[PDB]
Amino acid sequence: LSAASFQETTRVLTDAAINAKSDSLIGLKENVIIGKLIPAGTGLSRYR
Amino acid sequence: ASTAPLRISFAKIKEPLEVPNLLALQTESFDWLLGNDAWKARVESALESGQDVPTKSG
Amino acid sequence: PQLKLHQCGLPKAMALELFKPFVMKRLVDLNHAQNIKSAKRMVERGRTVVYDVLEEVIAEHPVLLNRAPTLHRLGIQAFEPQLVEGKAIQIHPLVCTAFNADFDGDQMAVHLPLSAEAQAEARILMLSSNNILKPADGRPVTMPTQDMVLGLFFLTTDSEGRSPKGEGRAFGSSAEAIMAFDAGDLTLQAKIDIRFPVGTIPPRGFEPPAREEGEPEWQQGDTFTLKTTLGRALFNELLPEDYPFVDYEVGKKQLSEIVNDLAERYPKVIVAATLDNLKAAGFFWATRSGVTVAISDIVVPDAKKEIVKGYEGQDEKVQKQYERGLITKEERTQELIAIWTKATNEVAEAMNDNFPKTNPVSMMVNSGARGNMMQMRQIAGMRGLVSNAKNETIPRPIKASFREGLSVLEYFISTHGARKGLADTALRTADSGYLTRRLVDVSQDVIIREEDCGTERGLKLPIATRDADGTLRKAEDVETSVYARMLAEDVVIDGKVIAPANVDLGDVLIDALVAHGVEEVKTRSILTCESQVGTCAMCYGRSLATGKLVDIGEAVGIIAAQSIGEPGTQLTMRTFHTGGVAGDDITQGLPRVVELFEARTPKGVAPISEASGRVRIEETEKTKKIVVTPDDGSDETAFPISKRARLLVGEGDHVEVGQKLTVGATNPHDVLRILGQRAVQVHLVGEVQKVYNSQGVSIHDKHIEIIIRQMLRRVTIIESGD
Amino acid sequence: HKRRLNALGPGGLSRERAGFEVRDVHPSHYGRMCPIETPEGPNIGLIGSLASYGRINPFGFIETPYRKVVEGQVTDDVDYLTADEEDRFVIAQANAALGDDMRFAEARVLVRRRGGEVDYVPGDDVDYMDVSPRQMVSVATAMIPFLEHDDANRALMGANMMRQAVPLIKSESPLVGTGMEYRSAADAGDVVKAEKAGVVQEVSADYITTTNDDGTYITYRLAKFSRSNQGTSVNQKVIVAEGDRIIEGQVLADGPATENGEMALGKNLLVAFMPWEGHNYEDAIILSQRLVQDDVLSSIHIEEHEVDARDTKLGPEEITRDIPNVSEEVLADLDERGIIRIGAEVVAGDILVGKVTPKGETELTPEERLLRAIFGEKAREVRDTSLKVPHGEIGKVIGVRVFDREEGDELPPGVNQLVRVYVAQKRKITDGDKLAGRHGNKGVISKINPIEDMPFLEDGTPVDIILNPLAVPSRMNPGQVLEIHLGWLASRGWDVSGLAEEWAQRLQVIGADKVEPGTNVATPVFDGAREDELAGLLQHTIPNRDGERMVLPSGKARLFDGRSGEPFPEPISVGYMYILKLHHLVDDKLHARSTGPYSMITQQPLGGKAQFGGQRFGEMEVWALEAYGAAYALQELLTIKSDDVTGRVKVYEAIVKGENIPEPGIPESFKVLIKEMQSLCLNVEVLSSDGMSIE
Amino acid sequence: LIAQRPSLTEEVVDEFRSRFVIEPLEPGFGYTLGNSLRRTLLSSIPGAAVTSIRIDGVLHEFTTVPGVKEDVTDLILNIKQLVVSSEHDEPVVMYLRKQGPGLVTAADIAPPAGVEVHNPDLVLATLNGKGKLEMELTVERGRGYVSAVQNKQVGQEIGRIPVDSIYSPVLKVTYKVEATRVEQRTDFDKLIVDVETKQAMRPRDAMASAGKTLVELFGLARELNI
Amino acid sequence: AQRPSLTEEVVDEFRSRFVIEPLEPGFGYTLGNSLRRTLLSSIPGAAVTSIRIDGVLHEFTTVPGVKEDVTDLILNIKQLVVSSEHDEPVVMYLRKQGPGLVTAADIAPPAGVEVHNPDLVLATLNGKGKLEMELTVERGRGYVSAVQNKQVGQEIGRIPVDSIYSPVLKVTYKVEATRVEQRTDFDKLIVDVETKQAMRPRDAMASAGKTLVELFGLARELNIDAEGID
Ligand SMILES: [Mg+2]
Ligand SMILES: [Zn+2]
Repeated sequence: LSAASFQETTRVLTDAAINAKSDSLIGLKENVIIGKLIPAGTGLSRYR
Repeated sequence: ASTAPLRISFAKIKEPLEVPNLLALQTESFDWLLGNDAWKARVESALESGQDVPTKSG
Repeated sequence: PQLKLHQCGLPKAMALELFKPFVMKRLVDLNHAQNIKSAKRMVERGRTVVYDVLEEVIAEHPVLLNRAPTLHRLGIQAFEPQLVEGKAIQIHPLVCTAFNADFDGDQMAVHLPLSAEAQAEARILMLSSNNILKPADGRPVTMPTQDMVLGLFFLTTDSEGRSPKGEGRAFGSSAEAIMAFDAGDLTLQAKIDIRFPVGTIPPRGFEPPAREEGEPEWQQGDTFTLKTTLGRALFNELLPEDYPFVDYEVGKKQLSEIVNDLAERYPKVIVAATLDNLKAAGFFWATRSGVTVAISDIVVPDAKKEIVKGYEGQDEKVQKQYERGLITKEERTQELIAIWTKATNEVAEAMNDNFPKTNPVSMMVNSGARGNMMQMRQIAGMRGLVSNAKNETIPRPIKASFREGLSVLEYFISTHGARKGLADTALRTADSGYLTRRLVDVSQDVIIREEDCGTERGLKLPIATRDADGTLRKAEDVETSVYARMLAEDVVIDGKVIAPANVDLGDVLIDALVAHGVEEVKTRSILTCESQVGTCAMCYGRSLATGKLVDIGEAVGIIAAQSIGEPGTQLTMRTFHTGGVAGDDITQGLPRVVELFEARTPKGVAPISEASGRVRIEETEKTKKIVVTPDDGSDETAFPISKRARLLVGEGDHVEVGQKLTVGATNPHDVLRILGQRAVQVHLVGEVQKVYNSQGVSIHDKHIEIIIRQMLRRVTIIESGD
Repeated sequence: HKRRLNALGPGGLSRERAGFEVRDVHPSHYGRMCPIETPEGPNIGLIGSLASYGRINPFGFIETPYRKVVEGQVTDDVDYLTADEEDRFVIAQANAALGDDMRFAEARVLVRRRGGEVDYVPGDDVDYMDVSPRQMVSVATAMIPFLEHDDANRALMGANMMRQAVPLIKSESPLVGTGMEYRSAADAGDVVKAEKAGVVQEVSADYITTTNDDGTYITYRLAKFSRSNQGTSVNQKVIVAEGDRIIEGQVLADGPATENGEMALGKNLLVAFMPWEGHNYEDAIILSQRLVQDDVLSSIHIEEHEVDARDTKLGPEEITRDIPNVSEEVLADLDERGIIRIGAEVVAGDILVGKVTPKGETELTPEERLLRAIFGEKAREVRDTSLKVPHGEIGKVIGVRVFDREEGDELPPGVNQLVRVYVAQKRKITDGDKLAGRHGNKGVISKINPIEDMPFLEDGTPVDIILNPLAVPSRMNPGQVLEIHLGWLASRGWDVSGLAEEWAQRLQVIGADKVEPGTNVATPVFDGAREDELAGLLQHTIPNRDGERMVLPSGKARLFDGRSGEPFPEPISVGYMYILKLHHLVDDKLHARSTGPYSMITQQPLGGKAQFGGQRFGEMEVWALEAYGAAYALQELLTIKSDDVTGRVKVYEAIVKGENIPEPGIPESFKVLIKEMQSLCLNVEVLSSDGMSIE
Repeated sequence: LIAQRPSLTEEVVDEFRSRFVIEPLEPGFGYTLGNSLRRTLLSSIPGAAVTSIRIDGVLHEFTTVPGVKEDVTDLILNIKQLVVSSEHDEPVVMYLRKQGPGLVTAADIAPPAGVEVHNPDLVLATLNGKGKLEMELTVERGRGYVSAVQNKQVGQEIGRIPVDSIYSPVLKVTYKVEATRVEQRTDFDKLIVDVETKQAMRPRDAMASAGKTLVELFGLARELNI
Repeated sequence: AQRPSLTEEVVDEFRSRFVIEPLEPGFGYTLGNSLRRTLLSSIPGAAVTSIRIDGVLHEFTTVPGVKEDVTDLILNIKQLVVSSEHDEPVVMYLRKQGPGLVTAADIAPPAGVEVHNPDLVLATLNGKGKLEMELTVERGRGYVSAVQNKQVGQEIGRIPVDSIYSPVLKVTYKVEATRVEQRTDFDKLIVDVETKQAMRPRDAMASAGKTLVELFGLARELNIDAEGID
């Protein structure tokens, strides 16, 4: 998700489809795409 | 012209040429396009003074 | 200018629109309406009770102000909203550097957090009172500036050229001093002996000259007397009572030091109060400073005439010797550029000499309010040589300041550089934006997840180098490099612990260690951090923005990217003129920063010796070459080099494992290959800081180290079948 | 706008394709394209402006005039040369010293030679000379007095922003200006001129009737409060009385921003350069409340609200006064034909034009048909589409125009009636507006002081505006101080006849030695007033009370503190400067939103002010909130404040009723993203660790 | 120490210009008091002005009246600078009527009983040979300045045009502080407040009103405490 | 229109805060500076105009038997508060012997003169005291710098000192806007005034009010006009 968001969306998504590689929610960018509390600041599970 | 309001000028040298019409670039060109009477007058006037002019309207 | 640091005045219609649903709820609850739809109708009608209810409701609802280009976290800040008339948003005068917002038609956007958590975070984390220190270097950003500093400088300046009155008199208090000032028989800046009562803390410098007496005088907490000036006695009433007295011109840099000390020593509320008091005093005394630009206050030095005439005569001689045919046109040019550079610098120094220090422009420049000395040179003495078309240097300069009046051709020549600079800025905005985007995408998700990894490794940073004449002096860049970085382990030089382990490395430790003679220090760092979960707080150090220890969950990567991206627009490093040079001139400025950060091979690449050896030249007319054969029974190596190489290593000489051969920019790949990993880290950090601190921009080395750590996280594998 | 030389367009360059050498002034631009006037954005160097003396050749090249310097003696024989024929000649300067005989005086005559190479020559060698020392400059930049005392950056900014000046109710030409307002206004088209000689006959405000000397009559009809493309007014005012002998070309009425046929884009204000309690800090501006009372910087702005009556499938739309189900007061101010009455004052929500849809297929299902049949009252199903004032606007209805299909008025296919209502408003200068001068010295308005609070001179006159002196040297435009000094000098006229001093000698040989108070002065952009003359004249400024000359030869005057009364410690620099009111108006910029029009594909707030749009919270701001660690705020404003239909509805419901804001959900942008890349044939399934995670 | 109580005089230089001298003042005390007088004079001394107008056959201010060389907006610019003194608490209407050619000035106005126009040379418009003007000027007395927006209170008369009322009757006030010749260790000072006023009042009445205002304001502080 | 009112808050016995509640725009800056200058430079009181220490000279720096320099003695004395009802340059005596400290409690006031701060320390005596000093109290108002008063000329020991006749030592004013019935240009005035031990702050405020009321009744009596009030 983060790599597709940054650059080379076609190449990144094609490689991800070939590899059948899944994305885990962990990350900042890829957690603002889905619209979730970022894993930083006060959004950490400790503070949640 | 001579009827302009009063304004006191500090110019120390005299320009022998006054600024031409500030819209000649458009009106003259479009007169050449339509080739109307103003453009013909301009053409004959330029020919009398031996200038370079477009003799064929747009 | 009447706002507190945590206050914003927002227009009436804007506040009405943003807070609509709350206004309807309050109107219904206060029985001003029987139903929500009627409340909506009346709110649309703009009744008076609606306005009173808006005043009631905006309280205790923090409001996030923002400017369009958000170059760092102090570009969106939370304020407490107060309801104001007009059609414009009222903002504090000294938060204009955090936003970069000058009042020339700039605009501000504004947002309203809704949830309890959202506004709680707004007030606790984002409030303008808390955000006083920049994250890039730790220097305070919300501090007085421009007219405010010109006012405190007038307050605490000397009496030179200020025709003092009542100098040498003695006063039993400052109240008596202001009585004399009102009477017209004392000046705010006249040397006078003032008595200060119990509670006043004397100057740190003046204490050892305490009053002689058999009894032990409580210099900390006793009445004392000081040969001060009235303005300084007034200035020291703005600072908190416990603060030591200040007895010097607080122009711009000393005010920055005082604000930094206040922030690092006193709690945030008192620091904000002190900032407000300093703001009020600075404005108040800036009004009466007497700084008013007039055509006479721009003083053209009488030196300029004769200097420019004599150098003009020399130019005439050079032109005559060109037209006679002895020299070429290029020689004539270079000679005239040298002549007129001499003339320009001579006129600049004469202009600096001429004006008094009580001049308006001199006051605002020397106070560090607004201005430089080149600007004054152009305005008063001389404009000088300018970038000709196609990035060249006009031989003939502009021999006239703006006060004297540029000629026609002088103005036509001068507009070249203006246009070029405007276009350069327009492009560099987007260039820096792209650079910051890449830095953020790389460094994002490097988050402090660990309180403390139990490492004992660190960097061997020079603590007090520069032993020029055998004198231990604090290094010139401890502020960026070694400051804020904690200590790996206890440092002992005399058999006792000078600095305990893992403690914040502030200036007091620096003075201790430089006095005791050390020349290095072992600091914990992210580069040497070994933690299971990403980075740890202790190795990173202290957050340059909050001052305290880095809190777990800090998005340090985004902070580092923003810190490196902020000054990107203002670098402005590129060749003024072509100078008939290519290749030798490596890329300068933001191009250089992208070159280092992308790992792209430098444009002016120069090979670096693989091993210590004997190096000689095997130059061939078809192709020049430099060949080094190493000792210790090693294989020889060679480098193809251009004819124009300006070699910095002689033939048949002894090179070492990690030395350059020709003048240029070493590849980071080489420094990683032949030297090692600490070497490439050091080289990259130093090379980026080179341009950054050549401009004067100051970024802590941690923010670069984050990117460098991300750049070296992967290894290319070989012999991998097993 | 009519002298531009555009480059970005069809058959030419583009924004990104253009490099540098096109965006940079060339040595051949001298006299043909303006170095200084240029956009301050992406279009730098692309969009330009013809010089004052430029002439487009038949082939399309620009030509500039040059006096033929024949064997070193100047002549009036002007030849127009283009850049290519210009690069074969040696060109002197118009300001080169010259004697009574036209032969050159000094041996060294500076010349602009081929390749942009200035290099002096003997003089007989010289072959051409510039016809004017402002040949290089354009018209707008020629407005600026003391241009040579400004860096090109601020001259460029000033020329750019002089074009945004709003026209004011009463317009006065600048007290200190160039010799260029008259010709600039006359050669434009807003100044009513005389076609032929004659005598004026009837002079109302609306028309001027003149009896020609050839035996004919002409009645010039004058425009009165006519809206412009940008919403200003084109009111015209007469200059002649009903006995005046006219000549062809003479000005009979003046257009907006003109006085006696001379441009007047702003007003002369009395300014003192000083800091003032941190209100003109960082380029802000302080001005007295006099300018609000006197309406010195006021303007009239007109807004049109056009509405059309259509013919839908269910019938025709009609402009009917009897709007369905409304109170009597809302349409009490509506004509019998449904349109608002001229002269009425309007506020947000006022029905400018009443219109009704023929009917709405809202509830006519068999159930509703049975209900209506049993009721016996066929409830009207018409939609109230009445034109209303956009929220945030006020004014008086200055006009109404109605086009119709039944009459001969043409209309586009589909519309039966077209009603265009013009609503006019008067804008007084308030805190938020933007003033500027002719030197790029612009700033917003921060405070309006009571007339007593403002500093005042010795005899009591307050100053009008307060400007920070910090900007002048740092921004490096020390021409506004010269303008200020000459403005004060002109307001308090001088009498320097017969002093036998150099500056006085020059001023009396020119003919400016004696000048009555209030006279307007001309400062040619490269032949203007000298600094020495300004200083000398300042010593001989006609006094007011006895010999009172508030301003000393230092250019400075002693002021008093209007809030305490004590004299200020040192003299201040005061004088008259021309301040322009720019079209950047605070009223338009104020943009606010709570809820409103979302977009179609992405369920996000729309942009633009007229749409009541939202504010683009770019990704840089997301970085800022992430750096702060503000987790819940970012989640709330990425989902609840945008792109979460259920969240958007429920947050509003909770606030109006009073309740906790609900937990966010899945953005609709994510849903459309996954559907899009599914249509790209990627099996993008939101998976849980135990299966398929909730969409 | 010095028992000289302050004393006030009046010099007269023109019919509406007067210098008022206060000699027995402490040093460094003339400026503050003179500026308090200047502030109160320029701020809060009552006068009167035209609150509104109404021309025949005119519904708004953005139109023209036939035969008149000036627009209604220019007419209002001329009306707002009318120096008129009233004596009625309630508004009193004031009519102007003119026909045929002629510069309609302020002298042509027909003020009611208890109202006066103190500038008869004010040129209000210039009619044509076929121009007629019929105006209904409402005069009201207040202090300071009130905008046309605040003067707006009724709408049933579609034809009225509320205008801005410059109530202030004083024109410009300055002052000075000189040195009293008295030989003293403190060198007392002499205040010279120079008042010029519009024709509605003499400077003496403006000074009296300013003094009354200030006396009341400071008697608040004096009497209220103990 | 609105009736401004005066309220006072007492922080201690030496200074107090005075708040002037809603007034019209710009009236805050009419009341503020005038009240400040009147409170400061109009109220009458007594101060020590000169001092003669036994066997001393004006140029002679210190005093034998006294550790404090002459300048320190001058400061300690011009800090002294005294109230003189005699309307003449009375002279007050202070006699001290032996070592110790000499306070203002040991002054010898004539009938009518009084020193209100008895615990002020004038000097410290080492060894033999022999401190006999006569100081010339005087009456006045304001602040007079120690211009040559011919006090050294009459007798060398008698030296001139700066005189703080004014009971109020310092006072500062500030004008801050207040929200008063939908209007936001109404001002309120804050005056913080400190005063020596002579009189309370409220008494000084009342005296300044009296002085200003008379000073502007002067102008009010030019004619019985009626600007209006409350
Ligand atoms: Mg700006
Ligand atoms: Zn670690």
